[PDB]
Amino acid sequence: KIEEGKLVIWINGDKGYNGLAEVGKKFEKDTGIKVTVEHPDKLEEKFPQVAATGDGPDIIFWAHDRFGGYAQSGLLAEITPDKAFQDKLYPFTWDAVRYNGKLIAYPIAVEALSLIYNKDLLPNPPKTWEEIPALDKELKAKGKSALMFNLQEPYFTWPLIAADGGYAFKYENGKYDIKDVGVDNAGAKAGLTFLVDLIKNKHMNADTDYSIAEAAFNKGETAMTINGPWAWSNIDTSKVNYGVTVLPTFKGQPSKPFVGVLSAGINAASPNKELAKEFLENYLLTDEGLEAVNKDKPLGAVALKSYEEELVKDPRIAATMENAQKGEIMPNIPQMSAFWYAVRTAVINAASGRQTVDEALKDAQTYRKKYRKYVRSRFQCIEDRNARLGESVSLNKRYTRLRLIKESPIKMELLFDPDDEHSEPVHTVVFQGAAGIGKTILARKMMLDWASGTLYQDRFDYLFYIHCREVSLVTQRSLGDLI
Amino acid sequence: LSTRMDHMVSSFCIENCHRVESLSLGFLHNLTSSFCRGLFSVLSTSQSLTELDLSDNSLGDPGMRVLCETLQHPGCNIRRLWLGRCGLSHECCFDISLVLSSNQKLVELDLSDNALGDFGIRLLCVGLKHLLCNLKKLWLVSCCLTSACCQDLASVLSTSHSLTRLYVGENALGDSGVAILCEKAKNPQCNLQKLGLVNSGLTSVCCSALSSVLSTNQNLTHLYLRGNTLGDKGIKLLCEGLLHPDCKLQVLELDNCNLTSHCCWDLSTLLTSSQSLRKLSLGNNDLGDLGVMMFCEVLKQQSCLLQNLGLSEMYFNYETKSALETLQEEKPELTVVFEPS
Amino acid sequence: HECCFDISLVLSSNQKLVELDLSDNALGDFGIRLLCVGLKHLLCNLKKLWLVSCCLTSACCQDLASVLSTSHSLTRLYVGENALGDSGVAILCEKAKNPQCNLQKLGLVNSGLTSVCCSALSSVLST
Ligand SMILES: C[C@H](CCC(=O)NCCC[N+](C)(C)CCCS(=O)(=O)[O-])[C@H]1CC[C@H]2[C@@H]3[C@H](O)C[C@@H]4C[C@H](O)CC[C@]4(C)[C@H]3C[C@H](O)[C@]12C
Ligand SMILES: Nc1ncnc2c1ncn2[C@@H]1O[C@H](COP(=O)(O)OP(=O)(O)O)[C@@H](O)[C@H]1O
Ligand SMILES: CCc1nn(CC(=O)Nc2ccncn2)c(=O)c2cc3sccc3n12
Repeated sequence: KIEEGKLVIWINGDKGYNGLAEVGKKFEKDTGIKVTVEHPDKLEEKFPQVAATGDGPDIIFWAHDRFGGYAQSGLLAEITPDKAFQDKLYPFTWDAVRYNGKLIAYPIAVEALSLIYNKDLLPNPPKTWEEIPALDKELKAKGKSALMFNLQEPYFTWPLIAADGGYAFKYENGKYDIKDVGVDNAGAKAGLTFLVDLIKNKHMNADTDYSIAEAAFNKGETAMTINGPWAWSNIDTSKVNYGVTVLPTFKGQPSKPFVGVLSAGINAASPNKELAKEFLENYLLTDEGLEAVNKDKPLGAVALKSYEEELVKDPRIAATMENAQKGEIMPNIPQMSAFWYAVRTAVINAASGRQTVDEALKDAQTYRKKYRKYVRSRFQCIEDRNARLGESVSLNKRYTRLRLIKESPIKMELLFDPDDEHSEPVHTVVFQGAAGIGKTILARKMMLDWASGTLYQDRFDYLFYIHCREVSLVTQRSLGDLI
Repeated sequence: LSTRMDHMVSSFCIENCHRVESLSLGFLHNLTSSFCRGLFSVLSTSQSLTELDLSDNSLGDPGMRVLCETLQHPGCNIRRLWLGRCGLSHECCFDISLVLSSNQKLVELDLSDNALGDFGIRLLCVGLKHLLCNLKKLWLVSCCLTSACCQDLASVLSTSHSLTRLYVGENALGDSGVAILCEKAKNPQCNLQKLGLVNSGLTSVCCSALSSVLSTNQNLTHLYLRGNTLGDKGIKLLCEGLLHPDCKLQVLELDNCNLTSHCCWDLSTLLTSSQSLRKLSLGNNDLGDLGVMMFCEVLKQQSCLLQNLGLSEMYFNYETKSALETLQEEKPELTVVFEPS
Repeated sequence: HECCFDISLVLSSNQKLVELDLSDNALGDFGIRLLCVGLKHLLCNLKKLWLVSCCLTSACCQDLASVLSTSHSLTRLYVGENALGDSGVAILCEKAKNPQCNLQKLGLVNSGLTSVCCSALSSVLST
């Protein structure tokens, strides 16, 4: 079902809906063709189904990242602006809507994570990330923190991680290189290492979430936090003299926040290609068109070159666009869902529980090896406790071979093997001897030799030591001795 | 059938039958003789018989010769012939080839678990490359084959207008072997649809050859590599092929393939990138307890995968099982995930 | 026997080969079965075939006999030093007796022949 004869627009209700409708109504009066604007809930879930049917809107207003998924499915029409139109919008936003070389949507507005600060505590924010530690120490003397932000959401840590040459997916010729991921290289490692060190130095905790960072800022406990324009509406109620600026540099480079570009896509099945194109190109993407939208709900930084100059009167918007210009276009490839997960489990665990070098190393700790090494280390000393005339390590190389016989001498290896024949293996082996004969020493040597890969390498994956001296008979427990 | 009495009784009833679609025989301690000849002579005239199953019984080469003669009958009409653990040797391949060269009704031939060594293949290929051979499905699983035989199988893949299903797993068709098959399977005109390189000892080295085929051959819909120690590097290379926009592979089976945590990134990429993949049977391998959590998270964004996601024969923690159960309930279009329980 | 397949291919297309000596090779009965494919094929102009001491048994005579029957060019057949006993000779004779058989020289030299098979040879000699 194609809605021929009319132009239909779907947009999130949290956007300048009434304004866009005004642009539509003006368009109608100027051209004679009516434009209908609707704002259904979860349009990002329903649009893909109607677009795949031919039903639904002609124009879709949403984030440019999701549009890449539609483009892969072929649910969006190609847009065909000339250079006369392409040069109207910022030169870096055209990549936001570029899928494998094709343009699939018109950039409308540009979001970025800017630095939000409290002029009452810090009228002069630092220009270098390295200065924050010192700032925090000075503020701590005053009882305030230099910087607090959400560290449980990688979206806000990225600006720093990518600062030293790190990147998500390489963007070379208009197409993202899916197999080339920049979260692993030195540029990312240096950034993350620095961030983790800031946590260890108690400038930031590891568990700050969105609500905590905002509450602390709006309360006056922190000099500054990091956020996007979407949150500005909740920063006025504090009546704090706040400002917005460009984030600090790292080793000479600017931070690189993910840049989220709002764009207007067109339905693949719609015949209203010239109609949708002219609507967006010569009416909406104008200073007057954007004012109609901004009038209802502020767009923050906008894709229009001329409109941003008009809005330069507000430094918050100027800072946002400056950050976006220096930032990284957030890739529109569906592989980002994997990326977001990959960083979510990177930053949180890197902050506490393992090192930043460990984090990227294929989860090399597969437990089996982790335990073997734990055992290898733990049993290097004959006692690994006090009482040795200075507590020096005796060194287990001092072990002198004890005689082992069956109730010819035998070896520690082949100990659990079947006897002469019958294919009958032994599960239980008992080592008997007088107290002081070396029962414990043999057991400790055995575990060390196993951990080092010199005994029972193929037969056992785990050895669990039960020290009968430590295990009581009356204490209730499950088989937690394994822990 | 046990004794001569059973042969004349079975012969009588089968001959006087006008609606038997499938016959399964099981010669017991009687062949390697003409003892069964009397019955095979009946099968030749049964116009309603489409499937003849002679698997898992001793049918010595001489017996296979008798059968082949009975399959050259103008009125044979047998479309499916199953010859599993029959104890056949390369000697019978000559007689099979003769049948393929004239019997235009035979479509599915299963020669698995016979000693049809490389030489035997060389002979079967004579029939397979011959016009009038309409064979579509061929199983050569566990036939004591080596890479040498791929030189002839590859020629069949290149010229056959009819062969679509080729299963050559459980053999020594290692890296060099598959590379030969790939070189010809690569051709856009190859009619190969299902490639059963199940357990051929394949390694990461040859995955570039499989990748090439996946990239170019748009007719290949099913690829089974389970049991090959492909490794993580192997998956990486295969993915490069699978991520190519022209790849049409629908089903990829990867059971124990000596996989580890690293490959999860490439598999995750595969899950969301390919528009063709429908089934990805990751099996008994150490995929990783965190690796699978990435799958859980990404398989929400309108993934095209609908079928088995594997993850069987793999131990997962509580939170992981919960996430997988949640996925199964939230996205019913994914038939079944298939956890261990 | 593995090479017999490739020999057969040559016989099927090489119209110049006249004399082929495959003596003292392990071209068992199966190998003969394959060579006979080429030998029974038109364009095969082979006139002399030596299969002396090739680990053959009487079973192979079923195919050699067919070659003798249909081959327009095979005149020399040497199959001695094999296990082509009485029953094998009888099989060959049943086709060699045909007035149209082109066999000129028959080398049943040392094949374990006995008095029993002599009637079969007698038939061939008479016809
Ligand atoms: C997206 C990249 C993969 C691509 C990559 O790493 N590409 C370049 C590497 C090779 N280079 C030679 C170019 C550089 C060497 C770095 S070196 O530091 O040696 O100089 C890899 C690298 C580290 C990977 C994570 C960890 O595994 C831990 C964990 C394992 C689980 O299962 C799945 C989840 C998780 C969080 C993983 C996600 C993802 O999978 C990451 C980010
Ligand atoms: N080479 C050795 N082999 C065994 N025991 C040794 C050796 N050298 C010193 N010892 C000492 O012998 C004692 C053996 O204690 P043991 O009777 O095995 O302990 P438990 O009663 O806990 O089994 C310890 O004091 C230990 O340090
Ligand atoms: C010197 C005493 C001693 N003797 N023996 C031998 C022994 O116990 N023989 C039998 C025989 C029959 N029944 C019981 N014991 C030890 O083994 C021994 C160990 C540890 S520690 C301190 C002295 C000691 N010790």
